[PDB]
Amino acid sequence: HHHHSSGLVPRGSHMAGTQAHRRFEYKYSFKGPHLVQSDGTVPFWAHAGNAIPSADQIRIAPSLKSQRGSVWTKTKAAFENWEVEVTFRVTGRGRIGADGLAIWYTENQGLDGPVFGSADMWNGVGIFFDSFDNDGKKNNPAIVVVGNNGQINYDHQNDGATQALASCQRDFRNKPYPVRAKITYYQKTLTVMINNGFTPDKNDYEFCAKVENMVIPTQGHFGISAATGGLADDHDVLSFLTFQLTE
Ligand SMILES: [Ca+2]
Ligand SMILES: [Ca+2]
Repeated sequence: HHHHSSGLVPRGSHMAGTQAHRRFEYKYSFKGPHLVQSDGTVPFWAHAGNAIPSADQIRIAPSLKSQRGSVWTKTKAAFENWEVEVTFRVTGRGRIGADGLAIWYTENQGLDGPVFGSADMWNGVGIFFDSFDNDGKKNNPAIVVVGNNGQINYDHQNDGATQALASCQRDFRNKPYPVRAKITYYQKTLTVMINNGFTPDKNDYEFCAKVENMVIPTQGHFGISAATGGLADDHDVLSFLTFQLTE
């Protein structure tokens, strides 16, 4: 509650459609155009690995083999209820690609590791956009919600199927328009909605998965990461927009 004050008039203008229940969290957000500052950094966010930010997007992991990249908020958020809207592209030659992209709310920053570019044994929630079918069950690309409390090693080989709280099968690769994921944590419920990028309409969201009465840490960083394997897609994020929800 209470409108954001630590912002310039150009940035106010820049984020106009976002400011105009829902309170825009400027300090936990990024977008183009001019996504990046004259010194190459994304204001309020740190990047690591192979991630390279530019004016229009952050290429988290480019289409080389065995790449890892991530981007994380510099500080933790402390929101009872929240909603992130993440806009991205996963592009590659051919109908099959690897490995995928992850959106995180975790207690620490997962700068580097083996889990879509970020740290294993995390404390909080990952939403995994897993493009490659490691278990051969012919059910990728898939979106899987994986909670963790610092104890679990992510089961890469089964596509996290044995550890997933919820999941849906959606092809988010090679789409005419950017793909969008909206992730909502509200009154103990985690919801994933996907805009699959067939349409110019940015609000054409379809239900994907839900976890009722989920627990997550009271404070955490938001993050996004990706990785490639033998096959390699470009994984690009165009914007990450955070909102704090009340009542
Ligand atoms: Ca996989
Ligand atoms: Ca699979």
